Amino acid sequence: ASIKQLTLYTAELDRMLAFYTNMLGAQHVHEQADAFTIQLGVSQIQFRAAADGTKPFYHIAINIAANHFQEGKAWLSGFGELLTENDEDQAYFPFFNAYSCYVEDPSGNIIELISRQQAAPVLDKPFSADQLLSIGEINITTSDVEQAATRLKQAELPVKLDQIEPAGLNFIGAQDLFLLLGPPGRRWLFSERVAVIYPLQMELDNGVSLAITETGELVILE
Ligand SMILES: [Mn+2]
Repeated sequence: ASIKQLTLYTAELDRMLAFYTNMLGAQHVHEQADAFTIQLGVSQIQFRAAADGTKPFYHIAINIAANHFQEGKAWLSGFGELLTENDEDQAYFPFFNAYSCYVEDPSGNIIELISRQQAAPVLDKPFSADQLLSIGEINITTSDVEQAATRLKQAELPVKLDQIEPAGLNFIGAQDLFLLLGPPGRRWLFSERVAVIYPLQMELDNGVSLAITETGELVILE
């Protein structure tokens, strides 16, 4: 499956709108009162105003073509200093056979471009914002990992309950989309920030809709 719509919160609505408009172009953004949406290929993200006293952020990876990694990395570096880990400004993940690069947006969201070497198409054309393919990862940071995994299995997602680690990160998915299911607490790779529970809502290709409440419970909406 793929993510049709992801709803996230932000305490920096105005700066976020300016950042994404400059990055993707007005044609890929739609401003509303107290919220705006951005189009990322077949996926859309709607950023809504956060509650005062909160500064939500998330880890979002965006799929790009198998052959577009260096162009993607160059393009991303135009919007912010590339984040680094172990002093390197990119990573290779053998589990996903993918190359990744990162930048922070105005809210501190960890924005990753992930180029899956065998699980993404080869696009014989120049890379551009119009070549972002879909959302490839989103963190599902929950107060109950076991309960959450059990419910995602119903949402029809591939889940091997016997391998679910309640105190760690769990890669739930296949092909080009993986939900990063885990508890709050640990520092995210490439970031100074640690995983913390913030609300979000997600609508999948299969008509399944879910939400993470402000206390971290994963709930199937439809
Ligand atoms: Mn990632």
